[PDB]
Amino acid sequence: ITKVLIANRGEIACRVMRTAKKLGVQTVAVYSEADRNSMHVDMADEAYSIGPAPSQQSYLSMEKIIQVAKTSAAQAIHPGCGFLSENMEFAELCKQEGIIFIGPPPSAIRDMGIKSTSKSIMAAAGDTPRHVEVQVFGDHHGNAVYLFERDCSVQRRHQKIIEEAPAPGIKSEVRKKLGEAAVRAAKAVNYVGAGTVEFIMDSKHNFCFMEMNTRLQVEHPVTEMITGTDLVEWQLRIAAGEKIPLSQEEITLQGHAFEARIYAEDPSNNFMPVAGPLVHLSTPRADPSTRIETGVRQGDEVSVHYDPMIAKLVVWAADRQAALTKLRYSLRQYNIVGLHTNIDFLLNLSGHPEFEAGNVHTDFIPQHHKQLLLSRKAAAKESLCQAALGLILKEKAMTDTFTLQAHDQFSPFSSSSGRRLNISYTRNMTLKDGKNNVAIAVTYNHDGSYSMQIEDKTFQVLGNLYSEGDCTYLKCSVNGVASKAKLIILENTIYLFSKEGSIEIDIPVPKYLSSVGPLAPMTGTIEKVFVKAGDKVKAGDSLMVMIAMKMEHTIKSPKDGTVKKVFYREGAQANRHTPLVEFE
Amino acid sequence: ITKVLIANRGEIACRVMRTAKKLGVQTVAVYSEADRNSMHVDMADEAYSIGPAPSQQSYLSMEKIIQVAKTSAAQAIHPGCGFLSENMEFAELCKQEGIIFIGPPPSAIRDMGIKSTSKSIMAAAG
Repeated sequence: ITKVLIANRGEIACRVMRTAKKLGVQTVAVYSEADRNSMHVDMADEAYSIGPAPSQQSYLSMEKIIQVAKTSAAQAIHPGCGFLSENMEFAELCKQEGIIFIGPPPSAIRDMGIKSTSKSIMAAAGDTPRHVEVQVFGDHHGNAVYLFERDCSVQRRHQKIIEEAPAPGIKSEVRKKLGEAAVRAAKAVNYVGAGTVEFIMDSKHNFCFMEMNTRLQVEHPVTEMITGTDLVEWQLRIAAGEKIPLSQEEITLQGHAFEARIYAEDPSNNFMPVAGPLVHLSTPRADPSTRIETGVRQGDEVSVHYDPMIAKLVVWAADRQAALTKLRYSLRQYNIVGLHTNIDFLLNLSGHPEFEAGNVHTDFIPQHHKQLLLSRKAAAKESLCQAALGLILKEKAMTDTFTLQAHDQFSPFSSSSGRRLNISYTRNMTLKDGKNNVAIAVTYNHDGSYSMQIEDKTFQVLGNLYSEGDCTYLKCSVNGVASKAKLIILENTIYLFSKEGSIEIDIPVPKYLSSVGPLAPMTGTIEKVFVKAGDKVKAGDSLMVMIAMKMEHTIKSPKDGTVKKVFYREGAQANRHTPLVEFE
Repeated sequence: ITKVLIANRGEIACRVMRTAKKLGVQTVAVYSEADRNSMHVDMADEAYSIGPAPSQQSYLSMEKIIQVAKTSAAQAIHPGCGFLSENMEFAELCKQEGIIFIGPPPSAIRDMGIKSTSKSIMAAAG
C-alpha cells in the first residue's frame, strides 16, 4: 500500500494519517461540504469533496468513496469507524473493483451480523457486571495474537465516557485465559485484522462471550500505551500481505493507561449535545506519556451532522494510582472557551472515592449520579482579587499597544500607575459572582502594588502578565501567596484556569449598552390600525400606518409590553408629535 | 501524595518539583522575603512567604512550615537537605498533626544522632 484513502473524518482520520506519513504512505481523505476547513483536510496530501453536509450524502455513500479511490489511484481504503466500517457490501464492492479493503474479508463480516450465527460458530470452538474487551489481531497466513484486555464498564446512556487500558481487578491467569479464548473465537470465524472480542464478567471471574467487533476501533490508543505496539502500522502491513510482526510471546504489559473522552455537551440537562464555535482551545503539555488526539482546532465549530466529540486525552503511568493522578492533573489543563463541555464531569468521575478504590461496574455513574453533577460554588475573595487584577492588567495591555503606535513614545501618562498628586487613587469596580454582585475597592499604591478591599478584608495584590506561546497567563501574589492562572477574557466573562479548578467571573454590563410611546412623524391621516388593547407586540412591530402628504409611514415599536389604549381610530387625522398608542 | 510542600529553596526545590510535575503532583514552596523572585517560586504552583531573610526565621522554623502545609492542604512535606532534613522533632510533629513526612520515621532518626548508638546497632548486625 503506497497510497491509502481514508473514508472518515476528524480524530480517526488524523490518527491514521500520522502513521501513514511516518511510514511513507500517501494519504487521501474526503471532506464533504461540511469539513472543508477541518483538521484532516490539511493533514492529507489530497482530498476530494463529495456533497451535502449530512453523512448520508458524503461518508455513508458507497459509490462516491470508490470514485475518489479510483481517480486518486488509491491502492487501499481504510473505513475507520462509524461509517462504512461494518458495511459488508462495501468490502465486497472494493474486492470486485480491485481495491484493497483494510479490514476483515466480507466472509468474516457477513457471518457476524446475526448474533445467533456468531454465538454458534464460536461456541463450537470452545449484579455489578463489567465489560472487558480483549483484542485479537490476525493475518492472512493463519496467525493470530492477543493484546491485553481493557475495562470498558464506565458508561452513561450506553456511551463510553472513560476507559482503563490494562483491565484492573483480574489476575494474570485471567489475562492468559482471555487471550486464548479470544484467539479461538477469532479463528472460529476466520477473522483477519484488528478486532475486539467482548466478554462480560461477574465478581468471580466467570467470563462469558457476548459480542465481537470487526473493525479497528477508536479505543485502541489506550492499550498501545501499555503494550508498546502500533496497531495502525500492523493493520497496513497485513493488508499488504505481510505476517504479524510481533508474536504473542513478545507482547508486554507495563503500567496503566486511561482515556478520557471530551464531548461538546451540557451535562446539566442529562447530557444533550451542543454545537457551537470554540474560541479558545488549549491542550495539556506534550509528553511521551501524555498522548493528545484532537480533531478540532481553535476557530473551528462543532457541527450537528456528526459526532460531537472534541478530543481524547490518553495518559500512561507506572501504576494505576499514578495514572489517575496524571489523568486529572493533565485534564485540568485542557481549556475550552465558547461552549459547554463535560470536563467537570470527567474530573468528578475520576476523582471519586469509589472509583479510585476500584468499585467499577456498569452502573457506577447512575448509582452515584447525584455526586457527579455538582452545583456552582461561590468564588473566594482571593479569586475575585485575581479577576480584578487580570482586568486591570488587560486594560494596561490595551494602553501599551496604543502607545506602541503613538508618535509620543516613552512619555508619561502611558504607565497605568494611577498616580494622583499628593493623594491616592481608589477604583471602585463591581464583579458579578454567579448571581451576586461584589464591590471591590482597588487602591493604587506607589510601588505598583494594589490594595483590594472586598467587603471589609484588604488583600495586598501584586502581579503581571506573561506569555507562553499563544496563551496569556496571569502571575499573582496575594498576601504573600503566589499563584499562576491562565487569563482569558471573552466579551464579559473572565476565565481563570488554575490547577485547583476553573472560575468564571462576569463583568456587569451597564444599562446604556444593553437598552437597544411612539410618535407621529408628520400630520397625516391613518390608513390601517393594527393592534388593540389586550394585545402584545415585540420590538420591531407594525402598530399603525399613516399617510402624510402622500408618503406611507409605518410606525414601529422601540418599546415593548402590552398596549393599554389606541388613541386614534383608522381614518382620523393625527398631528405632528402626537401620541399614538400607550403602554401602561 | 497529590500535593507536596517542599520546605526548601534553590536547586533542590526545583529538582523535586520537576519530578512532581512529571508525575502529576502539585507543588507548594516557601520563599521568605529573600527568595521572592527566586527560581522555585515561579516553578511552584503556589508558594507562601514566611518572614525575615535569615534562615532561622524562614526555613528552620517548625511551626511556619506546618502552618503552610495546613493552609495549602498539602498531604506530604519534603524537607530536602540542610534545614529540617535531620530534625527529628519536626518528623514527630508532622506525624502528630497528620502530615506525611517524606523521609525516615522519627524512630530511625533519633537513634542516629549519637554516633556510638548507631555504631553498636550496626556492629551487632555484622
